[PDB]
Amino acid sequence: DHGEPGVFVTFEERPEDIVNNVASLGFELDKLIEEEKIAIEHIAVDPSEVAE
Amino acid sequence: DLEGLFLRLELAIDTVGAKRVVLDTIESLFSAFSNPAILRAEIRRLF
Repeated sequence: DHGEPGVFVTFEERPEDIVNNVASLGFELDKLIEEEKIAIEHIAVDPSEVAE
Repeated sequence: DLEGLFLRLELAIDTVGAKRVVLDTIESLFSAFSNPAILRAEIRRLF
């Protein structure tokens, strides 16, 4: 509505999980992230077989 | 501490072609050696 782009920073859940969560609310977050009006970013300490 | 549980669980899952799983009293298995992050990471990997 107000033309202010934004970014999402998730620290415990998948970007896919966030989009799926807001799906039922009629929010086309998938469309926004693929149209580059919004962004998602997941950040976690250790991936695997390495110290946190 | 991780691979063994994963292996036994996968063996049983493939046995019964599991489409449903129950984990009861998994609290106890959260007993490493006074290391907090190791158990959290193991939980996340299992899920």
